[PDB]
Amino acid sequence: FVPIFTYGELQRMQEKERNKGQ
Repeated sequence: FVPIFTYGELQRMQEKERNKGQ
């Protein structure tokens, strides 16, 4: 992965968006 703003943070954001969506 590219650590764009630290990949972990992007993954967290994604995961939270999924948490809201699902």
